[PDB]
Order: sequence, then structure tokens, then C-alpha cells
Amino acid sequence: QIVLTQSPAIMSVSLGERVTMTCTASSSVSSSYLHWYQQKPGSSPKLWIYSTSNLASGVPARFSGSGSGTSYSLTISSMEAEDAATYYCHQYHRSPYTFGGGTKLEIKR
Amino acid sequence: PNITNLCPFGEVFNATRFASVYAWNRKRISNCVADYSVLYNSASFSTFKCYGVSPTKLNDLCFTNVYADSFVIRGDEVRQIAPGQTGKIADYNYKLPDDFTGCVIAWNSNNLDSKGNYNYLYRLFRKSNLKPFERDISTEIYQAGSTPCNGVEGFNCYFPLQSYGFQPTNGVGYQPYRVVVLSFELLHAPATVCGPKKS
Amino acid sequence: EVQLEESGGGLVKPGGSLKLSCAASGFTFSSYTMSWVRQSPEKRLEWVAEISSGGTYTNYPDTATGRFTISRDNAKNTLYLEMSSLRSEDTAMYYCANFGNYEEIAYWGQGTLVTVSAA
Repeated sequence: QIVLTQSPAIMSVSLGERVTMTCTASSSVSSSYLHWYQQKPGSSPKLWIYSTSNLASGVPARFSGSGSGTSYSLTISSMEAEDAATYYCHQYHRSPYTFGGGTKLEIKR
Repeated sequence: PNITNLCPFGEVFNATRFASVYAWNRKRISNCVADYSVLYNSASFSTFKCYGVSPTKLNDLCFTNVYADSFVIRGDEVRQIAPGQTGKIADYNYKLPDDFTGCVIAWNSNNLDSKGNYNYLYRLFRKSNLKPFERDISTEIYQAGSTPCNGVEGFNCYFPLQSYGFQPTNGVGYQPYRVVVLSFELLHAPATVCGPKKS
Repeated sequence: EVQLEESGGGLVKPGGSLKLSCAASGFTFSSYTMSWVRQSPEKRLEWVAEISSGGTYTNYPDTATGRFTISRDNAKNTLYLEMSSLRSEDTAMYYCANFGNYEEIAYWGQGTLVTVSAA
């Protein structure tokens, strides 16, 4: 199988700016099989960005990103108070299904 | 007349292997009389979609220059094969003009293409849209910037194709579907293929 | 729909076998492939094992090849999952969700704490 690796472990990034996050793998997975959930603390994950380009319901068109091959990028526009959550990479192409390493997104005052 | 000539639509509809979408199989059928009732009267064909002519009067009319297009795609995008729609398959792998005079048949092939299976490709990146019925065959390292990269993939250098994970235990929309698109012209030349005449 | 109620969990012994039943109602279960995932406390997610409702097919990762069993029941719309000879290292909390079905993947379970105990 292919293990999903996240280049940054945690982002202690202040409020307002615009950064990017990366999902890296040992080989290309698909143009559109991967997706990202959002596990809130003490809750269940929810999917926003599917097909590596499209967006699920409830997204204010603020969360975006693009990529293909062995590395994919997910971008933001401007940080706000509700961005303090968790994100998980995914891959559905091989027999075995794995998840991303995860990033503990946090804001700084 | 006693005996009427017929052409083998069965081998088109019953074939062991189909071509991928980015290299779609194209065939020409002429000088035959093939019944069209047997197609939509069957049950295996999950989708029998077309508007230019009703199934009832398929056999009533006569046509010329029958062309058949065959390929295998993912289920969740069967809607994309129609006159005037967008999408990756509808822009970089196949094009359907709005002024389309033909019909579309699509059916599941879960037990014929499963494991798992990886040998499956399709065009992902292309300069722009395609002209109607264009065959888009090429192999180039598309670059998402201005720096020229050749020979090997690199940063902002992307591989044009991508495969499909047709796992045997997938749900609806992920199982491979076989699609056959029929096109023709309405007797612009001396008649070549007509319907079966009653006796 | 009412979002995939899982069978209640609890503390067990290292050597028992707990059963998780993800019964539900609200959408067709003859064409929706279910899946079981677990999360250990503050650790990456891991797909435990999935089922295929099209022909009720079983396939799941090789990290534990012979100790995972899934039984589907479309009649009363229930999803049994169990493991054989659970260990004290298998403490986690489990979700039953929808994988492989219609493109719009959603409806993760409410979660159930299935932990082990030694006291």
C-alpha cells in the first residue's frame, strides 16, 4: 500500500494570512479519488473537498487547493476563528485504504 | 424478398475487450439490415438514451453511414456523455456535438472488468476542448508554468494520463460501465442500411 | 437519515470478543457498501474492514488477515463486525461509515467507544 505523509506536523499560524498544506505519497494515486475529512474534537469527520477539485455542501468557497501525481496541495484564502480543526488526507485506488498523517491546525494570537 | 442481409451488431455489443476512453474504438457499419427493436426490447442495457428518434421508429426509418463508438468509463460520469456537457471526459477524452443524430446505450460490466484491475487510462490534461468526434491521442509532459521541462516529470510537470481503480467490491458510480454511441446520417447518399421489411 | 446508530461499547477482557452492530435505516442497503474504521486516542485513522452489499463480499487490509469478520443483514438492516482474541493494545473508538458507494461520500457514524480493560 501507500502511506499518506503530511509535510507539516502542526501550523501555529497567526490570524489573517494565507498558507498552503501538502499531502505527499510514494506514488501517484489518482486524478480524483482522494478527499479530505474534518474531525472536530469529540465528533465525527466531515468531507468538504472531494474529487481533489470539487467541494461538498456547506463550504463557503473559502477552502481550495490543487495538485496531482505524488503530491497534492490544499490552499486557503484568509484564516478565521473556525479554522481551528483537523484535516486528514485519503486515498482510494489500491486494495488497502489509508488516511493522511493529519495536521493539528491552530491559530495564533 | 425472402432473405435479408444482416450485419453483426452482436459482436460489437458482445466483445471480450473494449478500448479506453482516451483512445475510443470507432467502427463503420454499412450495407446491412439490422433490427433495432431487439436492442431496447432487452433488459441488460441499463441506459438507452436518445431523443433524435424514438425507439419505435428506429426500424421504420432508413439511414446511411452508421458509425459506432465504444469505450469503458466510470459509472458516476455516464451523464457526461450527452450533447452539450462539460467535464474531463467531455472535454479532453471525447466530444459530443449538440446537433447529434444518434443514440446511446450504456450498461454495467462489473463482473467483466473487475479483479485489482489497474490497466485503465484516460486523458487528464489538454490544451483546450476538442472538435466533434476528435480522437485525442498524444503523450506529452504538460507544464503548469513557463519553465520548460522535458524527458522526465518534475515540479509543475504533470503526467497527461491517469488510471482507474475498478475494484470488484465498489459501490454504484465506481463500477466500470461500457458505453456504445451510435451515429449516422439520414440518407444523404444512396441508401445503404435500412430497417427490416415486414411480410 | 438518522445517521447510523452503532451498537454500544464497553470495557472487556484481553481474550474476549466484542461485537459491533451498525444497524440503521434511511437509505437502501442492497447497493450501499459499508465500512468500519477505528481511531486510537490521538493517532491516525485506519480503515478496519469494509463490506460489499452488492453481493455481500468481504475484503479488508492485511494488517490483521484472519481475525476480522463482517456479517451483513439487509433483512433487518444490520452490520455485524467482530474480532477474535482481542488484545489490550486494541483500545480505540470506532466509526461505521459509507465507502465505495455513490460519489458523495458522507454520513460518518456517531462513534462508539470500544475500549479494553485490565481491572
